[PDB]
Amino acid sequence: WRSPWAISVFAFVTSLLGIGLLLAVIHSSVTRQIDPKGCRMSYMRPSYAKLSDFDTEHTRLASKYSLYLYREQGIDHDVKVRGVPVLFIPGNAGSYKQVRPIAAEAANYFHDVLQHDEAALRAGVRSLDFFTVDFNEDITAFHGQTLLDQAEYLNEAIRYILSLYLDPRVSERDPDLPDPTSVIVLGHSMGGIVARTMLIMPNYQHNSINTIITMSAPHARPPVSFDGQIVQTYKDINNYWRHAYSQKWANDNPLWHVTLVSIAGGGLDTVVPSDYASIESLVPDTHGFTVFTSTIPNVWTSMDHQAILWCDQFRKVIIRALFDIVDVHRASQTKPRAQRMRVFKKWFLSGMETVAEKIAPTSDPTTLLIVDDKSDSITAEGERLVLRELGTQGSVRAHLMPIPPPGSPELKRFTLLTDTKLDKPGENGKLEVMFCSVLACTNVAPDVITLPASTRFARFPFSVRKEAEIPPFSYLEYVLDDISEHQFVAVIEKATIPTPGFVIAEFSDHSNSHHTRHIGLRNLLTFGISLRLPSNRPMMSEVRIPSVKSSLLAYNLRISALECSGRKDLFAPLVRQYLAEPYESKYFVNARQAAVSLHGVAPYVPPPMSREPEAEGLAFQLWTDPTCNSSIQVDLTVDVMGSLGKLYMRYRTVFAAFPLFIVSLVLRKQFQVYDSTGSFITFAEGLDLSLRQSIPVMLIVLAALTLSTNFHQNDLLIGTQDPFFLFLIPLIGIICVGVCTVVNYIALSLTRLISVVISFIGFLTVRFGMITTAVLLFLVSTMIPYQLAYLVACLVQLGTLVRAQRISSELRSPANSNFHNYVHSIFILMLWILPINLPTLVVWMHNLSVHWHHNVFSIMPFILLVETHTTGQMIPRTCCVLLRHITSILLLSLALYAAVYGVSYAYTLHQFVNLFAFWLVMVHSTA
Ligand SMILES: CCCCCCCC/C=C/CCCCCCCC(=O)O[C@H](COC(=O)CCCCCCCCCCCCCCC)COP(=O)(O)OC[C@H](N)C(=O)O
Ligand SMILES: CCCCCCCC/C=C\CCCCCCCC(=O)O[C@H](COC(=O)CCCCCCCCCCCCCCC)COP(=O)(O)OC[C@H](N)C(=O)O
Ligand SMILES: CC(C)CCC[C@@H](C)[C@H]1CC[C@H]2[C@@H]3CC=C4C[C@@H](OC(=O)CCC(=O)O)CC[C@]4(C)[C@H]3CC[C@]12C
Ligand SMILES: CC(C)CCC[C@@H](C)[C@H]1CC[C@H]2[C@@H]3CC=C4C[C@@H](OC(=O)CCC(=O)O)CC[C@]4(C)[C@H]3CC[C@]12C
Ligand SMILES: CC(C)CCC[C@@H](C)[C@H]1CC[C@H]2[C@@H]3CC=C4C[C@@H](OC(=O)CCC(=O)O)CC[C@]4(C)[C@H]3CC[C@]12C
Repeated sequence: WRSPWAISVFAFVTSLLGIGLLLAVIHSSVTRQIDPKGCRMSYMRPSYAKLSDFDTEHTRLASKYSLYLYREQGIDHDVKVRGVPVLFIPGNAGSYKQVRPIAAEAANYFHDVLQHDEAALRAGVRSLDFFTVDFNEDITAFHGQTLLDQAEYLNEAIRYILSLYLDPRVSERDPDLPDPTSVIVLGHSMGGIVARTMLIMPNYQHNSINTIITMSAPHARPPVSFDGQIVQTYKDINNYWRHAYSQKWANDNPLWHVTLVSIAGGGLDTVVPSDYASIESLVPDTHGFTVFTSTIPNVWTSMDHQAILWCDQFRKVIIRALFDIVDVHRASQTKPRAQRMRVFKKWFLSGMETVAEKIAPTSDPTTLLIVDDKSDSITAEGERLVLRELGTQGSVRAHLMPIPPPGSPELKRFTLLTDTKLDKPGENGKLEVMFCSVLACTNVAPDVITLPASTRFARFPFSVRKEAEIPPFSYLEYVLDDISEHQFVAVIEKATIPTPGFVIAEFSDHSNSHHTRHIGLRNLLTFGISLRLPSNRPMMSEVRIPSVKSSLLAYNLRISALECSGRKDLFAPLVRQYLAEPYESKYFVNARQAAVSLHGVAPYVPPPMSREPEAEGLAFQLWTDPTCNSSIQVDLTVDVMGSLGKLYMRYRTVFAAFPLFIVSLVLRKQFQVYDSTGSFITFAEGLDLSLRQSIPVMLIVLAALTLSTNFHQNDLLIGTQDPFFLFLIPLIGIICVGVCTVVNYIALSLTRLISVVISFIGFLTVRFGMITTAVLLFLVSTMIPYQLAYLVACLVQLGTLVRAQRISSELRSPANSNFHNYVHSIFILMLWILPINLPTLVVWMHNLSVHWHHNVFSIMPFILLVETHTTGQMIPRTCCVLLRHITSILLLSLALYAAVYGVSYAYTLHQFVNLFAFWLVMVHSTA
């Protein structure tokens, strides 16, 4: 007799190391390598007007959903549309009220700044009208039908909206303005998936949507694979986007005038891996980009799932970008696609990305410099301009630096960096940088890169108190080949009183300023990297480590002091960590120590298609005072504990199905021991025996399968075919031996607790004092979602397990120990399909509040086995070798299938365990 409670020293240590690593991964993911939170709360006056003219006549889903139009209180006094239509699709468990901050800032900007502008009104800027959908806090990620129903409802609403702009009592707008044929769709979370689904739906108007701006939307892969329909919808929307853009002829492309910008909140986003927000595999760079929120200028901060919609810093950047893509003189109320893309690139991207277009070199001359005929400001070639303060000469004066000749073999770059705002043409301010050919001068202001302000008192690139926001530094950068036509670069001081300021401008050879360190990941993970930048270094220097591409490894960056002899630094050192492929850039103001966590190659997303030739891996860009005549040292080491929590977000769904592979192997061992020796061993005796051979060999075979134009290559197993991460198979295997052991002990404790309560109550009433199985089966077969029928079965198998345990304690017979063991093993298998089947219960219950074959074949095999155990029968021991073989093969196939296809096709695991349960029913029927 072995108590069901006993554990072997080998299986306890293996189980505790697994529970110990799951507590380390979770802790190091909540505490280590965490980004700073610079999000500032947004304050607004909210009002929503229900558009109830839309009804069951326009869609049968109108009884279920509603459409509301945001009206900011004090700026909006009628439910009348005067501007361009914008729809916010809320995400999973999201409200229509989450549109509160974005709509409010758009209302307050037109009221305070734009209505007064006559050029902006003339060119076609009108207010934006923000419509929002109440999806009754539906959970789209777990029910595929709900996502499709929402897309159909919104395609109708886009038709009903555009119809309110043709109506005089609900429209108040000018009459030369074409009637709107497009709505701008902003989707948070799964609302960016509902937005793309609409374009593939049968009820979609041809040119209804042109611009989709999604916040934290998982475009690459489904967050959860519990629902099959979600897995197929993604395969249809993802395929539609990739086949459309594959088309050579733009006429064939149905998505030519469409633009998708996928914004992501980065690390602080725990609900959706920001790696799944990447559109690189679906949209060409011409038609969209994925930008993290750390690269966005005027934000420079990672945001949590909800913070993306409620930040004050982010609410300002999206409303400014939208009011620069809108034209009421065009049917679709938007600028053409290539213009829409440049506006999104200037407002959301840094400017140092290589997709940006500098327009000022070839821009027409804007100024007439005649005060440079006198030869007083021209300076020596190779002479770097440094203006420690401005206007010490008491007059508007100039400092003119010659553009070197095009004969340069190396690449050479002009870089200017001034804290002071450069002036735009037609304005007067302290500084004006212009490329002047001899006389004709083009202001370079349109091309200014705003960098966070690194000053000795700065800790963060973002400030959560608006009063303390250090005005951003201006930066200019230009490859010489582009600026060669112009002869000089003139920094004109227009200041006339001594004033705080700094302009350091210099032309640097690319070699001297650019460094690449080629060290293997294995060498960098053992020795780190140290790089001394020489004292005679260009103001901007750029180290690139091509090896660091993974999102699973985190490093620490320690930059040396840069103490200056004599005078102090004009600015503190600024580091920009960045990746080319997913537009994730990070800025460390006044760098000393920095945590390098990057969103690079990611476990299960489509393969990165950039195949960039030289720009790959991680690069840090360092800006320091170049007049300090002192060297700086750069150190990059690996963070072992912080890198382990990087695993928690990427594999926070492999515990739905990988813990099933362990159960199948243990059950297989139990069944083969039973058939050979006639004793059905306990789940803990099955783990010790299985952990000695079958769990190790099957973990070695899954590693072998990994090492053995298709965008679904990374969907199986651990998601990566890189030989470096094969260690993830044992970490995912040993965390499961621990979770699959605890669950065994929890089930045993639950059985014991229920037994003692039934005893206590029997004591309570004793001293002081078949039909149900048939009814439940009838109810379970008839009229309920099969997922609830599975949950009641699991409750009837707990009843059999309690009635088996009590008989086993009272008799202590060999065969009564056989049944308690077998029922526990079957109940333990069933408890592991609940993770995949429990979510459809939540949707059914909450959608029934609003009054809203497969249903039989899927639960009957399990309804029969739970009933053939309420009769006390033990599986007949198992033509004999062939029968025991089928049992084994069927339980080994389940283990292998649950490891390979359980992250992407987890829903199928319910229908594989059904097959096994039917096999058990047939084996029961044999004897
Ligand atoms: C032995 C087998 C297992 C036992 C039975 C099964 C128990 C659990 C099974 C799993 C399936 C059901 C639960 C699914 C999780 C739902 C997550 C969720 O809805 O929540 C997000 C976000 O919440 C999270 O990130 C979850 C973190 C805690 C997870 C705890 C899970 C429990 C696991 C431990 C179980 C231990 C069991 C051992 C034995 C008992 C909120 O979306 P939100 O940000 O609001 O809206 C988006 C946004 N505003 C927008 O607008 O779009
Ligand atoms: C194999 C390698 C990869 C797999 C291993 C790990 C994958 C995960 C596997 C399974 C999922 C585990 C279920 C949920 C865990 C994660 C919860 C979590 O991280 O969600 C926090 C909340 O975290 C907590 O508050 C801790 C509680 C977690 C569970 C602790 C017990 C675990 C029980 C396990 C059983 C042990 C029993 C053994 C007995 C000895 C929400 O994001 P939060 O940080 O609060 O946001 C703050 C904000 N955004 C911010 O900016 O900082
Ligand atoms: C249910 C929750 C608390 C999950 C955590 C489970 C384990 C981490 C702990 C709690 C239950 C414990 C077990 C409960 C009962 C037993 C059997 C007990 O001895 C027996 O009754 C069997 C006879 C024998 O040991 O030879 C020895 C300790 C042990 C293995 C305990 C070892 C430590 C265990 C596995
Ligand atoms: C501990 C043992 C018994 C098993 C572990 C349970 C897992 C099945 C749970 C634990 C953590 C859960 C995850 C925690 C949070 C999320 C985010 C959330 O993602 C969504 O699909 C909705 C978010 C959105 O897209 O808006 C809900 C599913 C998911 C992946 C959960 C799926 C189910 C998981 C993997
Ligand atoms: C919410 C989670 C933690 C589940 C725990 C609650 C249920 C699973 C409980 C509620 C009622 C219980 C049932 C109430 C009565 C019985 C009869 C009992 O057997 C008898 O009829 C008496 C004979 C005997 O106990 O020896 C076996 C357990 C069972 C099915 C119980 C199994 C556990 C049940 C379903």
